[PDB]
Amino acid sequence: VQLVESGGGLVQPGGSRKLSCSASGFAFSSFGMHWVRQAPEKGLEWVAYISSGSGTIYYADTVKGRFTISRDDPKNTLFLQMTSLRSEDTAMYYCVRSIYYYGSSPFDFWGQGTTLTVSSDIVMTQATSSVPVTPGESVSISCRSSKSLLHSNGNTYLYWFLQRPGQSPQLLIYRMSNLASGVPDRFSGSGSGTAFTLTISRLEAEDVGVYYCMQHLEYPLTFGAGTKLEL
Amino acid sequence: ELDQLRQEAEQLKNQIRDARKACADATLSQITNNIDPVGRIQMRTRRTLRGHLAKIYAMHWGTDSRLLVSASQDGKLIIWDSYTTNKVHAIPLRSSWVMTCAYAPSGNYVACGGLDNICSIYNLKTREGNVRVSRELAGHTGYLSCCRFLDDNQIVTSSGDTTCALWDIETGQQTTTFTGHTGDVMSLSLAPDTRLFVSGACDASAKLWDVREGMCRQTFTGHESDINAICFFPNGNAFATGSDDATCRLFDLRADQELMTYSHDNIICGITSVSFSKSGRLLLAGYDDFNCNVWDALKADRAGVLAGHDNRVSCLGVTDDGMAVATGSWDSFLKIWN
Amino acid sequence: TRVTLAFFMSLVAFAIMLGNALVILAFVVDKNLRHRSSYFFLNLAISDFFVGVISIPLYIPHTLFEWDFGKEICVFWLTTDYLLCTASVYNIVLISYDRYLSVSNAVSYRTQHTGVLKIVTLMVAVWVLAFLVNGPMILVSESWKDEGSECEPGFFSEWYILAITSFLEFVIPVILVAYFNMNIYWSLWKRDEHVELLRARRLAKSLAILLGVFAVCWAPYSLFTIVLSFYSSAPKSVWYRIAFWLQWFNSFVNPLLYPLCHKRFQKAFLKIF
Amino acid sequence: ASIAQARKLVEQLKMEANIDRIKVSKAAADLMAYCEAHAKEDPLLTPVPASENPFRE
Amino acid sequence: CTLSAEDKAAVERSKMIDRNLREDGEKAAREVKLLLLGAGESGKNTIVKQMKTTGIVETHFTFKDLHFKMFDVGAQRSERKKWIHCFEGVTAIIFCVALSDYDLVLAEDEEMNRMHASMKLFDSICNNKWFTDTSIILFLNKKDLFEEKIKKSPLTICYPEYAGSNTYEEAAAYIQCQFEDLNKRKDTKEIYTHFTCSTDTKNVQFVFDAVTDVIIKNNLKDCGLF
Ligand SMILES: CC(C)CCC[C@@H](C)[C@H]1CC[C@H]2[C@@H]3CC=C4C[C@@H](O)CC[C@]4(C)[C@H]3CC[C@]12C
Ligand SMILES: NCCc1c[nH]cn1
Repeated sequence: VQLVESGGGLVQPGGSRKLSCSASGFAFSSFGMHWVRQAPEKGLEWVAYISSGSGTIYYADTVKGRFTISRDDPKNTLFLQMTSLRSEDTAMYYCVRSIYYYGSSPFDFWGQGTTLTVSSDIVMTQATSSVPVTPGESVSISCRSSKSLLHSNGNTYLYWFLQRPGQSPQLLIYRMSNLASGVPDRFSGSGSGTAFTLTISRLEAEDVGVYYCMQHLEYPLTFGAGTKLEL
Repeated sequence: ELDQLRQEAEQLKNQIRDARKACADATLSQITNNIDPVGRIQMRTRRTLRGHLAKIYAMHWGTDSRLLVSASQDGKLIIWDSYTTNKVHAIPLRSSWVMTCAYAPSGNYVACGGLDNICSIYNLKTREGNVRVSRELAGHTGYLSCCRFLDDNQIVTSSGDTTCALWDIETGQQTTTFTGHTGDVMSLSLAPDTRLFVSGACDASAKLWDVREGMCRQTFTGHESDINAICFFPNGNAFATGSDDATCRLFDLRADQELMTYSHDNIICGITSVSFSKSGRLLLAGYDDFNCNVWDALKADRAGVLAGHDNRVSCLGVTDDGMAVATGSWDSFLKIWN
Repeated sequence: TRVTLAFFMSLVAFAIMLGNALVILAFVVDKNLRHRSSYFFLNLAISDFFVGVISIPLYIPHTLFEWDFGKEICVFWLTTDYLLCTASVYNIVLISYDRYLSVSNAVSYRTQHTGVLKIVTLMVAVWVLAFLVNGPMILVSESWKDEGSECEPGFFSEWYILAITSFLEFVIPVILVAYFNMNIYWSLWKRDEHVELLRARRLAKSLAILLGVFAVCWAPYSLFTIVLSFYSSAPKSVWYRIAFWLQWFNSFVNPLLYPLCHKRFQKAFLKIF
Repeated sequence: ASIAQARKLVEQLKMEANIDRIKVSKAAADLMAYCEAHAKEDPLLTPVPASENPFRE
Repeated sequence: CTLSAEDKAAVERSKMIDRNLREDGEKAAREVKLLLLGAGESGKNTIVKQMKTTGIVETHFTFKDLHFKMFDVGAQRSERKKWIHCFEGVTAIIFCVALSDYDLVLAEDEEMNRMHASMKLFDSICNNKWFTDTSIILFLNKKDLFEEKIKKSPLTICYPEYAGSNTYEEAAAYIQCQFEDLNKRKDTKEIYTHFTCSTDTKNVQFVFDAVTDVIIKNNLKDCGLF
């Protein structure tokens, strides 16, 4: 599977730009699609979401009314039209796919992302940052939620993502404890319902990066400030 | 010659019969004549699943006892979330004529077989996000009447070829073939230890098979007509058969003899499907008179009835944790009782 | 006091209500009942239902229990009755056009895809046209009626206008229901023998009842009015009032004839019961 | 000719003759003991409270 | 509602699944399903040829904007009682009978006659408890062979008490009547008999006409008219 973004670049403030996300290798029609932006040297920020069949569309309050998300299923493409580009819209945009049914793993594959530079709610907190732990020693990254993510049905909608340097984020843990497919068993997740821990059994050269905690209890989806790991 | 072998077979059958008669010192009824009867089982339709647009021929619960798979001859294999009645998946079958379906204990795969003589294994968990046909096991010369997963790689199918087969899904070849039956094998039931399985056929005979060896160990001939359904007792040392004889029968492997006959004068229709509760105290048999009947297993009396369906109850399945019953029928609705 | 009449009239109103409500119910409950015909059966029931719920009961007092006359209610009742009734008829003509097409072009009828909107379009067009036939003229001529008058449409004075309305609400429909029903018979018989001719008898008997009940119910009144208006210019006899009630008995028997006899509705009813 | 196949049937019966059979009383006792031991585990046997019923409504 | 974001998205996915199921079902109800039956060869395969290893063979063909799915179940040398109820809702049953089999004897059983076999199969299938309403389209194949062979061998060898002249027309009509009289339900169903013309394409046309009359009568029965 792959999602390739295009359409970014240098834009004057107040201008309009269209971002395209070409999807291949998977049934694009069955996947809800998110646009998630990351500011330069900052954490991830959720931008927009359009469901399968365009039944439901949600926008971040920051960009609501200025951004329009759409999907061309016959062409297997995702579009984000941006009308009033402020100075806070400079960012790398990632096209994420998420399919929602019982036992699915949303936010599984994140596109490469495209850079867009302009000319010049539940809050997740990750207090710990720049952990200097060395490989071979277990490290636990802690995240905290203002509102209890435990739901009546029993699912705790807390997602752990890992972004290696110079690479798109990848899903590590879905719904608190569930381990994403294709992810080494070294990662484990736990949580009481408001404070969650991601424990790494062993550390390798590919485990270094920035770890983010997202909540999917309600929109807008909120990413905690990234927790950086260094050797 | 032929006559000598025929007489030898007849005398062997008589020997087995008299051995069974000698071992039948007591009946199950007189053993359980003093046990307290199960109270009137009042089960209500907790859920109703209405996606199918044709007759439902088989359903199977997932091992988590929440996901369900049901096959209908509209050409659809639907995976439901039984708690929320949501349709997790809808798989368009290559052949609309399917009379069995299975859910893998792992949950990654489902199986579907029918009049096309092919068992299609569908891979539910794919990176492409859609269910695709992982394999198409072919080689049976008759319809597939039942299929069951031993594990993610081994499957057991029963056909109208008067034979059962154990397939290695990865290679797509029949690892073993069981050829003891003389009639269309209409049902299948893997033992809880997954080392034995009982197959009932249209010759009114149910045979116990060892998957590892490939040889029949015991045969049971207590019925009068086709054995449409079969199910193992939870402990694995007994099983129950439903037949067009309008009776259910409980056969014990160790005793190699039937223990109880669940039959009523007011009942004259066949049994499409049978199942046991988790404790094994209740035998739930889906009859053709549109009503599923819940029998006490230890005592022949009928505990209750499930009268939700307006057509023949084709499939019946109890959750692994025993929380619910799922009855499918030819009226295109599956109904989750509790 | 003859309040026994009120018992009867309320009872028949109830019958219209229950009968048609059951047809409305089965439609909602069963999702099998979503054929082009089934939507049309709903429309028939909706129109008729309100004869029992809106029209008939308001009439009870005016006719029997003194009066409850309102310069507004009078118009409302008049416009509603002459809409619900003319819509019931138009639905019969629609059900019959559906059946004509079933038999006449059975390939196309089967293979055609009819979006709920196309069906809802036609269902609504029945109501629109129904209103147009009598409603504008009831509203417009509400004034001509002046005072010291029974609650009758104002255009009753002009036989010619009355005739136009009955042409569009009885003559045109009865010609068409009969054409359609006839082609339904002609077809079977001409496939275009004891058992064949026996079955053809049953088709024609049943198609005849359907045309018969339409006319034997609806006509007495449509004819009574024109003749009285043209000749006598009137004040209502026992008969006129029997003919008034005949045209409502058509709304009671409609659910019995059209939807109840449909096999698919019968299946649905049996489940509910 | 085909009688050899029928001869194989005979051999199968021989195997079923070698199966050791316990008394039916013991089998019935074991079935009853299993059914009594897991009586509390079965939710269908005894209707569980609606609080812990997954299909509450 | 109390549903979380993922639960609401799952419910939306289930609604989309239901819409797809409804569309596929309404598309499938617009196709004519014909159950194809015959005894041995019986020209059945040829009938499949006219209109275009194990298990059911499904032939999908369109004609005059009507889609036919014909299910040849000949290969299922299994117990028919255990799977014949799967076709309870077929529009019609195309039953092929070889006329030339009147004198031929069954290869499987020398005593048994092929024609009387098809007669037994027809009696079992027209009076079946599942096919009370479905109409049977009888296809009497190989009329040329039968016409050439009736001169050499009289029909009386197969049918006792046949007082015909052994001409093609009289013998063919007698065989058609003998097959059509096995129908013990002459009111609920009808039997449309046709002598297969191998040369012309009239076979699919006859199937189309019979199916249109079945559809018309089904509509009239559902409406309750007759
Ligand atoms: C009084 C007239 C002028 C206007 C009102 C017409 C009303 C009573 C009729 C006309 C069209 C009808 C609707 C046509 C289509 C549908 C969609 C169906 O899924 C439910 C019934 C429903 C909603 C019908 C309800 C009754 C209806 C709304
Ligand atoms: N169809 C006109 C309204 C009416 C007449 N009689 C009873 N109701």
